[PDB]
Amino acid sequence: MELVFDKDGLSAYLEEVFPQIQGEFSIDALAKGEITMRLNVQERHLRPGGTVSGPSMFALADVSVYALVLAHLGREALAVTTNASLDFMRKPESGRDLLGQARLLKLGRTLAVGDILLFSEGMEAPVARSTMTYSIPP
Amino acid sequence: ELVFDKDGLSAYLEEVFPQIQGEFSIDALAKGEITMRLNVQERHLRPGGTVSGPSMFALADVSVYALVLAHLGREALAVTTNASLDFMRKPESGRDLLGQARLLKLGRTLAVGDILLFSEGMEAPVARSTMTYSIPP
Amino acid sequence: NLYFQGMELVFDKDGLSAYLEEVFPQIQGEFSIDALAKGEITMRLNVQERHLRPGGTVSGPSMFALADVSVYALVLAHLGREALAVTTNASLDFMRKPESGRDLLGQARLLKLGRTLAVGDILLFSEGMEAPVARSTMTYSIPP
Amino acid sequence: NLYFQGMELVFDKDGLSAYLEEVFPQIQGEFSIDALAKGEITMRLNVQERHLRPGGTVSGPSMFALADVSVYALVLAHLGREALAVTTNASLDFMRKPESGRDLLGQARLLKLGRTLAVGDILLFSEGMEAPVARSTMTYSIPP
Repeated sequence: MELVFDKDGLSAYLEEVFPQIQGEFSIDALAKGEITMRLNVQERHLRPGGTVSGPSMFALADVSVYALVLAHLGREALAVTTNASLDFMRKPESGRDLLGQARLLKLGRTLAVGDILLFSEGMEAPVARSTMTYSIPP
Repeated sequence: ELVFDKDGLSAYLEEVFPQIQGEFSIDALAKGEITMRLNVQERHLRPGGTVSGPSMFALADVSVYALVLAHLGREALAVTTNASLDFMRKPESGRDLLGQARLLKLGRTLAVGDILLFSEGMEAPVARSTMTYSIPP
Repeated sequence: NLYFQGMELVFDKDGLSAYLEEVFPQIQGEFSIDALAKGEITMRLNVQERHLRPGGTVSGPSMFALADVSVYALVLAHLGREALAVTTNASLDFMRKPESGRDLLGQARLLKLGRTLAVGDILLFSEGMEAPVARSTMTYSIPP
Repeated sequence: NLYFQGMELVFDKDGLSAYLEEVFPQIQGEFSIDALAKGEITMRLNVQERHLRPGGTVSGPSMFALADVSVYALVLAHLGREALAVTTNASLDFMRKPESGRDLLGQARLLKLGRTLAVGDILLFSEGMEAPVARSTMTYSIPP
């Protein structure tokens, strides 16, 4: 499993793939089995003293592992979320970006599985973890 | 025993979630079951669009959270600790999503509920989910 | 009460009981089918076969075992002999301590039976106690 | 070197082994601790103790067994004797078949040790095989 995409290309293709969510998600780092996606909490426009929601944390987890699955499979690969689990461990720090450190554990003929830790930037103890499973059609 | 009624609960959710807005409404509330609707008009999706994974997540979470509040009242500050979602079928574009949630445990410190998500009109569920929340003192 | 595509059984209860003891000789004595319907199965774990000390209760691995055998059996009830469902995911929530000295019942339902993936869920009960001790979701890969 | 609040161990490796064999007499011969650190444990499942048939591999409930005793052992390593961690949720993803005739290793890490809840995750390998056979998350309730 070597990448068929670089950080810049994949960021471009993601904006093409899902243009609805423009300026919410950005790649900090990309590597053969690892990605760090960033959720820009300025885009959320929460009231002061507010924190990223459960759904936005889901979104971050889902986009990170999906980006990584695409990273290897390419533009053709039509991968689909089949399962998602999320454990919510610590309240995120208000006003801080959320970072998703995602690794790919399986990329098989029919099924990919990645997991992910989520951090409020600056805080080293993770706010959440998640596993995401996808199916890969023909 | 429930401490909220459908409108009491619907009201308290608008209060607590003004972000929710016109997104979620309660079709039915009973002692251990709730049917919550995700009003897909409020999504303002492209034609041929379907409720996203995060939105299904949100429906599952609010449904079980509502049912927890339905029994515990304002007092309980219940917090989501675990969520899982299985995505089984593609929702039918243009329909509301319905969430049939049942509370399986309402403990001193932990609540568990699961949920079947349906595209309105389609009988086979599109997703299912379990949600666990911890209850402070 | 629930609809899914692929509801038809190709086994009856006794033919399924027989096929499970064939494919799994270890299950004979521990797991038996109480009921089988198009959407649903009730499987029994015979608590005596576990030879637990008095006051002792069924383990998490054993509950896992019950939850997984139940949904697997329902998938096979629909797909037949030449179908090789492989477990890909399992989740389990433990809600109450099983009642010591009683069989454990798993009431599974099949929520999906697709081309490549089968999904089902299950509530575990100490027989005769109405509050479920546990709940689970099992998912299986169906290959060619 | 992942960070979490409450990293200090109150047991050392041999000490924790003693305590686990004491509190789980059935575990003796099956599970052993290869390594303990503040944030991680390696537990071994002794494949010989399963007396598996030819070319047969470790069952899912045994893999659940390893994942639960690994994370539970690591939580005990921090909270000590007087603490009663009680499993509340478990998830497992099965990714590859184990290698037949090799022990199974669970490399667990602790992600949270709170007032009421503890969370850890684990990767399962056939020993000497780089690709992990299974991943799991375990959550435990801590009473007062």
